[PDB]
Amino acid sequence: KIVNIGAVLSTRKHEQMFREAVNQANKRHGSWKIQLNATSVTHKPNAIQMALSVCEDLISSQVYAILVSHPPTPNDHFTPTPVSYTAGFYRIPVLGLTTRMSIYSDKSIHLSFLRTVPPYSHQSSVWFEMMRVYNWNHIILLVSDDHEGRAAQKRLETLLEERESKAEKVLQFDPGTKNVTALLMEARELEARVIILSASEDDAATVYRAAAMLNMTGSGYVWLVGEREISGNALRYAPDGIIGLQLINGKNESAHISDAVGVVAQAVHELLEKENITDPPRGCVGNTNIWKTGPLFKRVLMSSKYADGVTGRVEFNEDGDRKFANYSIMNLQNRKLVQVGIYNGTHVIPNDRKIIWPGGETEKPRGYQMSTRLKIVTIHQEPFVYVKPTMSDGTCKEEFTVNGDPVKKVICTGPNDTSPGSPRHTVPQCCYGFCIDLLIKLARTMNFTYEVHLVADGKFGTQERVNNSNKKEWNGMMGELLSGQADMIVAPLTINNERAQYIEFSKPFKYQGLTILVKKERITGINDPRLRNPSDKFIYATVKQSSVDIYFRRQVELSTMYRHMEKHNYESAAEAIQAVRDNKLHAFIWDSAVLEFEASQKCDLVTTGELFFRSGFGIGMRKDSPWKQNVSLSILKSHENGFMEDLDKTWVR
Amino acid sequence: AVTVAVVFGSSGPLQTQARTRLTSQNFLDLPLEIQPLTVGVNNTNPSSILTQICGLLGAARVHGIVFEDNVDTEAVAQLLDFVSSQTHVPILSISGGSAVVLTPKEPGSAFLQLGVSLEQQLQVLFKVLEEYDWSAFAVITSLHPGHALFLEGVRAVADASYLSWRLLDVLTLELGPGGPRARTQRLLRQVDAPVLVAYCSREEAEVLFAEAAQAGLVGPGHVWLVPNLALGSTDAPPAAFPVGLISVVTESWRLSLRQKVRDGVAILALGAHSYRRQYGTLPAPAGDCRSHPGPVSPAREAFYRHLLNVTWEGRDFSFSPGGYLVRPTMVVIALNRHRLWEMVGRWDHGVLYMKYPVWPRYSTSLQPVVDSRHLTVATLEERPFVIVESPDPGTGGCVPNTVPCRRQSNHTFSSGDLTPYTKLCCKGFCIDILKKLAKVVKFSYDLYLVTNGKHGKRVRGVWNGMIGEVYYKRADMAIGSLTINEERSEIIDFSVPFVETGISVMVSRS
Amino acid sequence: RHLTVATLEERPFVIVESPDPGTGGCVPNTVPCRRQSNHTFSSGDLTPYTKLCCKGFCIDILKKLAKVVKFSYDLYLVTNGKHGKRVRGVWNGMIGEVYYKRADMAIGSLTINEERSEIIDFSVPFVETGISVMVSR
Ligand SMILES: *[C@@H]1O[C@H](CO)[C@@H](O[C@@H]2O[C@H](CO)[C@@H](O[C@H]3O[C@H](CO)[C@@H](O)[C@H](O)[C@@H]3O)[C@H](O)[C@H]2NC(C)=O)[C@H](O)[C@H]1NC(C)=O
Ligand SMILES: *[C@@H]1O[C@H](CO)[C@@H](O[C@@H]2O[C@H](CO)[C@@H](O[C@H]3O[C@H](CO)[C@@H](O)[C@H](O)[C@@H]3O)[C@H](O)[C@H]2NC(C)=O)[C@H](O)[C@H]1NC(C)=O
Ligand SMILES: COC(=O)c1ccc([C@@H]2C(C(C)=O)=C(O)C(=O)N2CCc2c(C)[nH]c3ccccc23)cc1
Ligand SMILES: *[C@@H]1O[C@H](CO)[C@@H](O[C@@H]2O[C@H](CO)[C@@H](O)[C@H](O)[C@H]2NC(C)=O)[C@H](O)[C@H]1NC(C)=O
Ligand SMILES: *[C@@H]1O[C@H](CO)[C@@H](O[C@@H]2O[C@H](CO)[C@@H](O)[C@H](O)[C@H]2NC(C)=O)[C@H](O)[C@H]1NC(C)=O
Ligand SMILES: *[C@@H]1O[C@H](CO)[C@@H](O[C@@H]2O[C@H](CO)[C@@H](O)[C@H](O)[C@H]2NC(C)=O)[C@H](O)[C@H]1NC(C)=O
Ligand SMILES: *[C@@H]1O[C@H](CO)[C@@H](O[C@@H]2O[C@H](CO)[C@@H](O)[C@H](O)[C@H]2NC(C)=O)[C@H](O)[C@H]1NC(C)=O
Ligand SMILES: *[C@@H]1O[C@H](CO)[C@@H](O[C@@H]2O[C@H](CO)[C@@H](O)[C@H](O)[C@H]2NC(C)=O)[C@H](O)[C@H]1NC(C)=O
Ligand SMILES: *[C@@H]1O[C@H](CO)[C@@H](O)[C@H](O)[C@H]1NC(C)=O
Ligand SMILES: *[C@@H]1O[C@H](CO)[C@@H](O)[C@H](O)[C@H]1NC(C)=O
Ligand SMILES: *[C@@H]1O[C@H](CO)[C@@H](O)[C@H](O)[C@H]1NC(C)=O
Ligand SMILES: *[C@@H]1O[C@H](CO)[C@@H](O)[C@H](O)[C@H]1NC(C)=O
Ligand SMILES: *[C@@H]1O[C@H](CO)[C@@H](O)[C@H](O)[C@H]1NC(C)=O
Ligand SMILES: *[C@@H]1O[C@H](CO)[C@@H](O)[C@H](O)[C@H]1NC(C)=O
Ligand SMILES: *[C@@H]1O[C@H](CO)[C@@H](O)[C@H](O)[C@H]1NC(C)=O
Ligand SMILES: N[C@@H](CCC(=O)O)C(=O)O
Repeated sequence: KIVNIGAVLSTRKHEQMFREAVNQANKRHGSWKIQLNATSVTHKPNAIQMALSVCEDLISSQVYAILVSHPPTPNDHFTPTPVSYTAGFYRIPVLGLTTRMSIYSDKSIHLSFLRTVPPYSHQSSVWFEMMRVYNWNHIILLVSDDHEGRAAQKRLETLLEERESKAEKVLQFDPGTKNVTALLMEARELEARVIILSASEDDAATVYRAAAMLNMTGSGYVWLVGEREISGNALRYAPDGIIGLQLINGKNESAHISDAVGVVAQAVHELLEKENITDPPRGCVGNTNIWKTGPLFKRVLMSSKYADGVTGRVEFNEDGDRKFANYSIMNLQNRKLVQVGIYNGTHVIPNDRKIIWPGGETEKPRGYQMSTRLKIVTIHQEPFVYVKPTMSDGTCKEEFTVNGDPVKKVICTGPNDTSPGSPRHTVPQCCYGFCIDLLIKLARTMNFTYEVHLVADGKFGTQERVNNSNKKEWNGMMGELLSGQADMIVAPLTINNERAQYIEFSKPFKYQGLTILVKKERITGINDPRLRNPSDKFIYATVKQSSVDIYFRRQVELSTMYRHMEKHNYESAAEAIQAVRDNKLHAFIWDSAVLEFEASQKCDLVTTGELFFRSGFGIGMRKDSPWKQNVSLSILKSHENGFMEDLDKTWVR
Repeated sequence: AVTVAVVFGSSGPLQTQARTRLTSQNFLDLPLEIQPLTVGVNNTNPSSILTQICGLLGAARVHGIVFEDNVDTEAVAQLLDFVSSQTHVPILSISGGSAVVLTPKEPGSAFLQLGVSLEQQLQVLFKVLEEYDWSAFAVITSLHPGHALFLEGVRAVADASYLSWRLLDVLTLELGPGGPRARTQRLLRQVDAPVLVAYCSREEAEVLFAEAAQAGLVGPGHVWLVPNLALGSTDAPPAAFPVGLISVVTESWRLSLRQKVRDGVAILALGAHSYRRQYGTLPAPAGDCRSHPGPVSPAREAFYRHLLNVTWEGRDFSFSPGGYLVRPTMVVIALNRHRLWEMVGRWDHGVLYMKYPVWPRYSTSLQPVVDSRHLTVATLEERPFVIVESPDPGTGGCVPNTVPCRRQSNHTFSSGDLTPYTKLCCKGFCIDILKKLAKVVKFSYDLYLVTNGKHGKRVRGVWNGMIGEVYYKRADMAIGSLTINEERSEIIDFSVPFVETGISVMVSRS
Repeated sequence: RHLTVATLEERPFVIVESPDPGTGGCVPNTVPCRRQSNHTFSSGDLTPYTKLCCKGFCIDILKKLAKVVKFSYDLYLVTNGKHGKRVRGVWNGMIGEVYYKRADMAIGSLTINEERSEIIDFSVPFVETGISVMVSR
C-alpha cells in the first residue's frame, strides 16, 4: 500500500525540503509497506492553467492530500483558491501553509480545506486579551468593508457578547478609498479613546495619515492593529506608539512544510489502520464522483495532536484553522518595532522593554475621555420638574421659598406647547424642582457643568414596532439617551427590566410604587372586580409610552385591562389628572409619588389601594458609563446624611 | 444580436441533443434576436468544465453563459464562480445543483444564481407557521456545511417576528453513509415537539427520516418543514419521505428545462437591450482564458448593473448584490397522499395565500394510535366560558392568549358544497383550561365551533351538538359548558367535573 | 457556573435548622447549608463540617436566581463578625468574605451604603429598608 502526497510550492527548492520532510516522516513512521511518496509542482501565473495543472499533475495521481504554499509576490487570496476548488470537488483535503485570508475558513465554499496558520480574524482574540489585561471597555472598531474586515468585526463582536459588552461604534470604510477623514471625525466625537483597526496595508497608510492630520495620534489615544498594518507602506506612515502583533513563524515556509507533512503522515497512518479506505479518483477527467473516504480522512486530520512540530503544537479547531498560535506584540518606539510581549495562545506576558503609548506617555492611558459639558434631557413632571415661561428679558424670576431661601432654577430649552400651536422652536423656559435640585447638587459634587433640555415628544419611552420596519426602537427620553441627543436622564425614570437591558441605572434616589387616583375611595386596587371586568361604564387609563404601559403589556393575566387602557390612554400625567377631575376619566393608574402629591395638593381626589408595583426612580445613563459608579455613590451619600429628606420636605411634603 | 451560449450537464436522453441545436430559430419573440450556442459537457468535472468554458470563450465572442446541471452536484457552483471571476463573463445558473445559493462570491464575479437564499426560505416557512399558529417547534440539523448559517437564520427570523416563538430544542444530529448510527437514535428518542424543522441534504434527509420513523416521529401530530436542500429531483421523491412534508421552492419548480433555458436567455437578452438602449451600443463580449485584465472595466460593471434588475413576462428577476434573487414569487409545496409534490401555498408581494384553512393530517402511521398526539376539539359559545371574536384587524391572526378557532365551514347555509372555514379568536374559562391541559398532557389541538345544534340532544335517535360531534368521531373531545348527566354518559366518556353546576332559578328582586 | 454564597441567620430572611437525623436530609424548600469552619472542631472524621438547612426570604430569592441565571452554588454561614465593619482597615462579616475573595457573593440582610459600595459591587435593592425607630405604647 503506497500513499502519495502532492504539493504546490513556489521556489522549486521548497520542493526539495518537502521531499526531505516526507523522507523523514517515512523513516520515523515505520515504512514497512506504507511508502509515503511525494510529488510536487510549482505555482503558475494564470489561475485557470494552475487549476488544470492541479488536475493533470496531482489529482491524476492517487493523491491523498495536497499542500499549498504562497508565492513571495503578494497576490492575497488569488493563488491558493484554484487548488481549493479542484481538490474540493473530490473532498481531497488541501492544507494551506501560509495563507491567512478568512474566506478559506468557510467550509461551505472551501469544503476540504485546512490550514496550519490562523487567519487574520483570530487577531481579534489576542486583542480581546489586551482588553482584559488593561481593562479597556469603550473601544472603536475601524474595519474595512471587504470580507476580511467583516470577519474580524464579527469575531470580535462574538467575543464581546460572551463578556456581555459592546463596541462604542463600528466604522466600515470602502477599500482603496481616499479621504476617510469624515468617518474619523465621528471617532473623534466619541468618548472612547481606543481604536482597533483592521484593514489592508494601503488602507492602513491612508487611515494613519488622516488620523495624523486630525490629531488622533496624541496622548490618551490607543491604537491596536494587526500585522497587515505594521508592514510595508503602512509601517512608514504608522504613528509612533501603536501596538501591532506578528505571528512568530508566519512566513517560515520550511517549518510549515515539515509540520504539515508530519500531521499528514500521522493522519494517513491512522486512516490506513481504520480500514475501508477506498482509493482517490485518479484523474479529474472521467471521474465525476467524490472520494468516499474524503470526509473521513478530513475528520481524522482535524482530530490530530502533533505535539512535535517546529512551530509548536499542531492542532486544528472546528473549521481547520490552527488553534493555539503564538503572537508577538510589537510597539513602534522611535520608528523601530520593539517586541514588548508574547501572546502564548491564552495570555499575553510582558517580558522586556517599556510600552510607549502614542502620546509618548509612560503610563497606561484610560480608554475614555469623559467630557465636562453634559446634555441632560428631562421631562415635565409636576412635583419633580416644574417648567414655567421665562420673563421677557430672558432670565428666571427671582423667587424665595416659604421658609425664606432662594429657589435654584435652570434654563431649559423645550417645545412651546403642543405640536400644532407650537412655532416649532426650542424656546428657553425655566425648570426647577426636586430633580433640578438633585442635579445641581450632583453636578457640584462630581464637578461637571451641564445644559438642560426637555424631551422633544414628551414621552418617557417604550419600544414600539412601526409597520414595515426591520426592528423596534425606543422613543421619548430612552430614545434620546440611546441616540446620543442626551448624556444623562435626570427625571422620575422608573427602573425596570426592559429599560435596564439598554440603559445603566443609578441606585434609586426615590422609592415608590404604582397607585390609582379617583375622584372624591371605592376601589380595592387592581384586584377589584370592576377593574378585571371592564365595561364602557368604567373607563381607566394611564399615560402613553410609560413604565405603566410596559408593566401592563408584559402580563398575560392583565391583558384585557391592558386592551381597555390602551383604547383610552392619555398623552401626559397632567392631562389625565385634569380629565379625572373633569369627570371624564374614572381611575388613573400612575406613580405613587406623583399621584400622592397631586391628591394632597389639589384635594378633591384620593388614592386607592396598595402599591402593586414597587420600584424606584434612578438616573439613567448610557451602558457602561464611566461615572455610573460616581453617580451611584453620590446618591447613596445624599440618602445617608440628610439631603434626600431635605428635598422631600422642601418639594413634596 | 447578442451571442448567448448554453451549457448542459443534466445528460438524460440523447435525442434531446437535437432539440439543443433546434434552439436557433425560436427566440424570435425577444427583441434583438439572439445568437444561441449549444455545448454540452456530459461528465461535469472540474477539468471538463474548465476546458469546455475555455473553448467556448476562445472560439466565439459570447456575451453570457447559461449553465444547467444535475440536482445533486455540490461543488459546480464554485467552479462557475471562479471562471466568472477570471474571464469576467456574466454566467446564469438555472435548473438545480449550481442554483443553490453560494452567498460569498468572488469580488469580481458575475455568477448570478437563479435561486433563493436560505433566509428567504426560512421567512416563508415561519410565515406558514404563523398562518397555522404553530408556536412550538424543534430544530434538527445535520453536520452539513452551512448548518451554522441555518441556525443563525432561524434565530434571526424568530426574533424578528410578532409571535412568541417557543424553540423547544436544537440538536445537531449526524447523518451520512453508515456512520455512527447510535446516539442519533437516542437523541431522536427525546424529541418532544409537534412541529419539526430539519436541515440536511438529500441523502442525509433519507437517513434522518428512516431514523425518525424508527423512532416514531412521523404521522399525525408531527409536522416537518424542510428547505429545498433536502429535496432532490422533485419529480420522484423517496419512499422514506413522510406525507405532509412541507418545503418552499421558486415558481419555476414545475417548469421544464426548455422553459428555464428560455427564461435565462430572456434575462440576458433583456439586460443587453436595456444596456444598449441606455448607452447606445451593444455590450462588449467577454474575454478569454488568457491573461486577465485585473481591474474591472466600467463597461463590464455597467452591463452587470443593467443585468441585475430585469423583469420578464410579469414576474421579475431582480437579482441581489449577492447574486441570488430578491423578492421572487415563492411556492409552498407539500407531499400529498399519492406521494406527489403538490402546491399548497403561494407567496407574492409578502402575502401568504394558503389553499387549506386547516392543515390536513391524513398520514397513515396510526399503528401505535398514541403517535397521534393531535386532537380535534369541538366547542360552542357560552359567554362566561367560551367567547368568540373577530381576528385582529392589524395583523390578522389572533390577539395573545387567545386560541384560534375556525367556525365549522359555513354549513349553516353551505350544505356540503364549500370547503373553506372562517377564522375567529376564542378565549374564556374553558379555553384557558384547554391551554393548561395542552401544556400538561403535551398534546396539540384543532379548536372548532359547532353549527349543528348547541350542546347535544337526541333528535329521533341521532345526536347533534358537541355530543354529536364526539359520538360520531368528528371530534376527539368536546370542551365547553357541557353538563354531565346519565343520558350523555351512556354513549360517551365524560371526565372529572372541573366546574360545579346544576339547575338554578333566577328572579328579579325589584 | 458554581458560586460560593455567604450569609448568616437574621430570622425573617435566613433561618437555620438542624436536619432530622431520622430522615437524614431536610424538608424541601430548605436549601442545605454549612458552617464557616475548617478541620479543627472535626476531631478527626466524625463531623468535618456542620450540616444545617437554611430557608427564608433571601434563600427563596437565591433559589429563584439560581433557576433563572442557571448557576450552581453552595451556601455557608459566617462566624467572623455578622454583617461587615472596617476594623482597623480589615473587613469582617459578609463584606469581609466577599472583599477578600473567599466568597463569590453574599446574600441576606445586607444593607447598601456608600462605605460598602466603594469596596464591592452591589445589585439592585430587592427589598426596601432604612433606619427606623421602635417604641412601646
Ligand atoms: C524556519 O525555521 C527553521 C527552524 O525553526 C529554521 O531552520 C533553522 O535554520 C538555522 C539557521 O538559520 C539552523 O541553525 C544552523 O546554524 C546554527 C548556528 O551555528 C547551528 O547551531 C545549527 O546547528 C545549524 O547549523 C537550524 O538548525 C535550523 N533548524 C531547523 C530545525 O531547520 C529556518 O531557517 C527558518 N526559515 C526562515 C526563518 O526563513
Ligand atoms: C469618581 O470619583 C473618584 C474619587 O473622587 C475619582 O477618582 C479621582 O480621579 C482623579 C483624576 O481626575 C485623581 O487625581 C489624580 O490624578 C490626576 C490626573 O492624573 C492628578 O493630576 C492628581 O494629582 C491625582 O494624582 C484622584 O486621585 C482620584 N481619586 C481617587 C480616590 O482615586 C474618579 O475620577 C471619579 N470618576 C469620574 C470623574 O468619572
Ligand atoms: C402544532 O402544535 C403547536 O404549535 C403547539 C404549540 C404549543 C403547544 C402547548 C401550549 C399550548 C397553549 O397549547 C403551550 O403553552 C406549550 O408550551 N405547549 C407545548 C406542548 C408540547 C410539548 C412541551 N411537547 C410536545 C410534543 C407534542 C405536542 C405538544 C407538545 C402545543 C402545540
Ligand atoms: C512517486 O512520486 C514520483 C514523483 O517524485 C512519481 O514520479 C513522477 O511520475 C509522473 C507520472 O508518472 C511523472 O510525470 C513525473 O515526471 C515523475 N516525477 C519524477 C521526479 O520522476 C511517481 O510516479 C510516484 N510513484 C507512484 C507509485 O505514485
Ligand atoms: C474628502 O473628504 C473631506 C471631508 O468630507 C473633504 O473635505 C471637505 O471638502 C468640502 C468640499 O466638499 C469642504 O467643505 C472642505 O474642503 C472640507 N470640509 C471639511 C469639514 O472637512 C474633501 O474635499 C474630500 N476630498 C478630498 C480630500 O480629495
Ligand atoms: C509559544 O512559545 C513558547 C516559548 O516561548 C512555547 O513554550 C515552549 O514550547 C516548547 C515546544 O513544545 C516546549 O518544549 C517548552 O517546554 C515550552 N516552554 C514553556 C515555558 O512553556 C509554546 O509552546 C508556544 N506556543 C505553542 C502553542 O506551542
Ligand atoms: C473641576 O473641574 C475644573 C475644570 O473641569 C478643574 O479646573 C482645572 O482642571 C484641570 C484638569 O486637570 C487642571 O489641570 C487645572 O489646574 C484646573 N484649574 C485650576 C485653577 O486648578 C478643577 O480643578 C476641578 N475641581 C476639582 C478636580 O476639584
Ligand atoms: C435596471 O437598472 C439599471 C441600473 O440602475 C438602470 O439603468 C439606469 O437607467 C437610468 C435611466 O432610467 C440612468 O439614469 C442610470 O444611469 C442607469 N444606471 C446605470 C448604472 O447605468 C435601468 O434603467 C433599470 N431598468 C429598468 C427597466 O428600470
Ligand atoms: C492639530 O494640532 C495642531 C497643533 O498645533 C493644530 O495646529 C491643529 O489646528 C489641530 N487640528 C485640529 C484642531 O483640527
Ligand atoms: C467496509 O466495507 C464493507 C463493504 O463495502 C462493508 O460490508 C463493511 O460494513 C464496511 N465496514 C464498516 C462500515 O465499518
Ligand atoms: C409660546 O406659546 C404661547 C401660547 O400659550 C404664546 O403666547 C407665546 O408667544 C409663545 N412663545 C414664543 C412664540 O416665543
Ligand atoms: C404602513 O406605514 C406607512 C407609513 O406611513 C403608512 O402610510 C401605512 O398606512 C401603513 N400601512 C398599514 C398601517 O397597513
Ligand atoms: C460524452 O462523454 C464521453 C466520455 O465517456 C466523451 O468521450 C464524449 O465526447 C462526450 N460527448 C460529448 C458530446 O462531449
Ligand atoms: C357562508 O360562507 C360562504 C363562503 O364565503 C358564502 O358564500 C355564503 O354566502 C355564507 N353563508 C351565509 C353567510 O349564510
Ligand atoms: C480554622 O478556624 C479557626 C476558627 O475556629 C481559625 O482560628 C483558624 O485560623 C482556621 N484555620 C484555617 C482557616 O486554616
Ligand atoms: N443588614 C445590616 C445589619 C443590620 C442593620 O444594620 O439593620 C447591615 O448592612 O449591616
